[PDB]
Amino acid sequence: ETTDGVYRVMTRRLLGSTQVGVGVMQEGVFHTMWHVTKGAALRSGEGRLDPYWGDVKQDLVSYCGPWKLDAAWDGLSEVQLLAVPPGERAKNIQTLPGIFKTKDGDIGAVALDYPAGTSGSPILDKCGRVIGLYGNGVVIKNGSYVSAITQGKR
Amino acid sequence: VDMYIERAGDITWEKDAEVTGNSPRLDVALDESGDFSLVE
Ligand SMILES: N=C(N)N[C@@H]1CCCCNC(=O)[C@H](CCCCN)NC(=O)[C@H](Cc2c[nH]c3ccccc23)NC(=O)Cc2cccc(c2)CNC(=O)[C@@H](CC2CCCCC2)NC1=O
Repeated sequence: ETTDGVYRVMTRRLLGSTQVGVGVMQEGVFHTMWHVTKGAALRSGEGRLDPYWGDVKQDLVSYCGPWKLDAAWDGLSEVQLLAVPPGERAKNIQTLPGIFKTKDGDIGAVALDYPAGTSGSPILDKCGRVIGLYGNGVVIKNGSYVSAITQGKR
Repeated sequence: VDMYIERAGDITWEKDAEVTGNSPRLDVALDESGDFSLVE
């Protein structure tokens, strides 16, 4: 129920299901963006995953334990978005990150546009480590999107 | 509201992948609610 991998985050009512996000299972902890779940409990197979930690400002939340993803973008190399869009197979998209320049340091950022329910898709370095999650970003003048490479503290 | 997860794949790097997108350098601010904004 906690096997490592990338997962879709779904909701079901009285009809079909909707994909609201994506997350990463690593070391028995599920990692996703706060705006995907709002810290609601997650059903996994027969079991239940409970929120352990989160921070609305980082837009992150973990389940079952503390945040485990500590890999950092090197500021130099290309990365891969492992995009898991609603209703589509997981696909790797390679890109050279731009940068969000903030008063509190620079954050790598990827100029890739996907549906809202792709939120929480992991961003990878060349060794396959997750250097952050996709889906909290900005819209620029031409209407395209730039996502921060959002990474938590371990 | 049944919120649940389902596996979508293994987390691996894809050899010979599509390289795309630009690399913008943007001045941004982050508020306490987790929203980025562009600096004018
Ligand atoms: N708008 C474009 N081009 N792309 C977005 C990509 C969304 C990726 C996943 N992340 C989110 O859903 C977060 C949630 C909220 C997190 C909050 N802390 N959200 C966002 O970061 C932004 C934030 C934001 C809104 N305003 C701003 C102004 C300045 C700076 C930042 C922002 N929120 C939006 O982007 C909301 C929005 C605003 C305007 C229009 C649309 C959505 C409608 N677009 C879509 O329906 C899809 C369309 C793509 C589908 C795949 C093919 C390419 C197109 N794209 C999109 O929905």
